[PDB]
Amino acid sequence: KEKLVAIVGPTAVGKTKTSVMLAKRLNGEVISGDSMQVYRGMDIGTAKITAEEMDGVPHHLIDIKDPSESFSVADFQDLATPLITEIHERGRLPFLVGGTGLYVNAVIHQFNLGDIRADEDYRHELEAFVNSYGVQALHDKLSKIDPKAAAAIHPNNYRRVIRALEIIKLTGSPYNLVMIGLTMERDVLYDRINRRVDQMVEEGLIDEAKKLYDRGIRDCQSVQAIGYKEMYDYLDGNVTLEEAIDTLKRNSRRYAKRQLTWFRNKANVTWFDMTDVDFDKKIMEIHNFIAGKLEEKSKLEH
Amino acid sequence: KEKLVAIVGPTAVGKTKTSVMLAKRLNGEVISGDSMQVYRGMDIGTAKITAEEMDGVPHHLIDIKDPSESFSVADFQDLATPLITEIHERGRLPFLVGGTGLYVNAVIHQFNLGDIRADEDYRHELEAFVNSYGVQALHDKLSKIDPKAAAAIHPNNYRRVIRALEIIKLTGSPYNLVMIGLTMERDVLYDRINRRVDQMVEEGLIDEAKKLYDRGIRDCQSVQAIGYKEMYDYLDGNVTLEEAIDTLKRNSRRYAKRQLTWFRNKANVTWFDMTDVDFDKKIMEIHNFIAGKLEEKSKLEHH
Repeated sequence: KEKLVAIVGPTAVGKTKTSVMLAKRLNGEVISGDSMQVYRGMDIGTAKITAEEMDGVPHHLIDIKDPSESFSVADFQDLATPLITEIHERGRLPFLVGGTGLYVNAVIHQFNLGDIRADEDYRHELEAFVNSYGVQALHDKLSKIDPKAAAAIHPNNYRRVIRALEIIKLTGSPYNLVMIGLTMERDVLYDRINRRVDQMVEEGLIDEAKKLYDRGIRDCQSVQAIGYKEMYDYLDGNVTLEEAIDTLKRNSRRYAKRQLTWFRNKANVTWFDMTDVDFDKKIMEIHNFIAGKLEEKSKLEH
Repeated sequence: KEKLVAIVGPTAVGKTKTSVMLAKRLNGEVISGDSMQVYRGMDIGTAKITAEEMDGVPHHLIDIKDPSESFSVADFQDLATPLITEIHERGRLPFLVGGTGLYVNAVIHQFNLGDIRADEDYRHELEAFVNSYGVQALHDKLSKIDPKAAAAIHPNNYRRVIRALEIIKLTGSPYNLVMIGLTMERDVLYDRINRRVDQMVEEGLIDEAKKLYDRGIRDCQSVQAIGYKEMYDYLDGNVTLEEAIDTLKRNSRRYAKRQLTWFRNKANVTWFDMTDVDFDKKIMEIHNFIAGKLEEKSKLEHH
């Protein structure tokens, strides 16, 4: 069993710092689970971790996609899974940090994510069927398990029937995981979120959004993110600059509240309240818990 | 457009002879449309055409697949379509003879025959949706498109809800062709079909089945054919020999009646009655009609 630590939680709770400090005394590398951190050229609107924040700790899945490309949960899982092994090959401890429920669960649970495709074998026996019988017999076979659907297509249209049948056919954690969550009192988290927005505006979020806008990026996953869409409406002349800023802040607060509720609903997640800035004591408490659970799970497995 | 002559009709109506005679005075080649003719070693049970019956006319798609292999309509189409072009490259007229409606229609219509897969983008769209909005919102989405399935899945099971929405989203002639059909009076056709069966028994059908049976062939396309399956029940000891022969004859007649119904239902099929009539006179009538229609369609196309 491969050991994996996951750090989840809303935005602005100190998920980056606690992760770099834990990876330092635990000899680990970080796998980014934030789907927005993958787009290069977009550093401000996405609050991208700086090389100075990594402080030696190697991070992966950052700046690997162009703002015009998409990055689905399947893409994430295909890259992340191999990484966990490659990091272990180095003798380091893999750290999965941040991300939405979809991307995180896809890795910790190793879901299928395979495409929904028909089985060519079944199509063959369906063709052999109409070959031996007729287009009426096949159609009846459809009415014997779905009269409504069959009463919708023409019994002579054996082409659709075979499809309706092939579709009607489709119808009917492995890792040594340790997952912790970082919370914080409501009012405090929101103030840091609003100030986060002012910072982006101060650093030049508007320019960053105009660059993308000018290059013709529109209706893409990158630009639809809850930190670029507000600036786009402004550039479109649909809202005032102050309205967009107020909307961005609100959307970020709504988003953080939604991310907490989600992970708070996840079982097997040990929460830590970061309301107090006493890092030295908390990080030491978190490392002890993580280091311990990994070891007792390893022993139990052995 | 590329020219293509199709000769369709049930079994025992003289589809072979009339086709080789037509191809002689029309400088053509024959493409076998009978899926069973592809399996080598199965000559009797499939009433395979002999080199002598071909009488010089070249035939394709005969004896190209081992009885253990499968041969779908798609396989046939990928082999016939290119062949029609290769026959035209030689300056000959391609003839699609016999076969079941499935194989002939797929060729004369160039059906896509493409697989069915769920667009990876729509799935991406749903995941983004479930993350941008409640998990029950994604549930309400499906509930408005199919409340029955919705009420059948807990809203917290977004994975199963995404699956339902993807499945739902799934369900949301180039040739200058002349098609002729050969028919015959009911009673006459049936008797010729029964005698065809006895002929097979006389030539060695049973032995032919025993060889495929003995080599271990079972539950394959080849052996599931309406002329080898009856013998297999006998060989399995589920039915008496006389019962198999009687059942084979019946299934053979039932299958002819179905083949006729299918083609009779195809528009643009000019029929000809072969009921114990004068051959020399019929073939001459059929050639005139075929040769003429091909030319008037060609002229019309020149416009």
